[PDB]
Amino acid sequence: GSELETAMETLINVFHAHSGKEGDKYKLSKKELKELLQTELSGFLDAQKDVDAVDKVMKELDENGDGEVDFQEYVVLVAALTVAMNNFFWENS
Amino acid sequence: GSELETAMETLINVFHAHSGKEGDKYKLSKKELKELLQTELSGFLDAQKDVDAVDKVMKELDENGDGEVDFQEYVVLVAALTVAMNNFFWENS
Repeated sequence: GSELETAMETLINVFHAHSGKEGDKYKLSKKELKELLQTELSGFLDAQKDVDAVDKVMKELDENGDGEVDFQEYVVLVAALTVAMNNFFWENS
Repeated sequence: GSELETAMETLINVFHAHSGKEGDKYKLSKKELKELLQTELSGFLDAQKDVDAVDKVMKELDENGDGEVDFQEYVVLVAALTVAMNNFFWENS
């Protein structure tokens, strides 16, 4: 697998790293996820703390706050935050 | 410099690489995405070419063929395959 595939596995491993914490073969719940998202995206989190996008994503995850959050749901949360800030990196470069 | 941050940025680098190819300052045209997704996730794809999920995952992005597909669209697409493929990792293991 390519770097992305490795990266995605890395995401999976992290996702799994949390699934174990909550107690699922493969799932993430809104409990580890909040901590996980801040934990992993410490850099992104800190950079756009006051940025609306984080709330919107946070809220969007809150919408997806019914119970469990899956890998696809997990990646978009980090991705959205990643792009949100990164988009500023593109625009503000 | 978290793994996720690195991993997500790695996705960005690839996304940026393709966005440069597609031409947008930051978007991905479906021109690249099929080539990119199959190419970059060759191992993931190879692991699950015949898997139905890839068809649907591949196609379901047609809806995101409205104009283009970007990092937010891109990450889910690879992640979707990743979860589909990695599902085998968890279950078959």
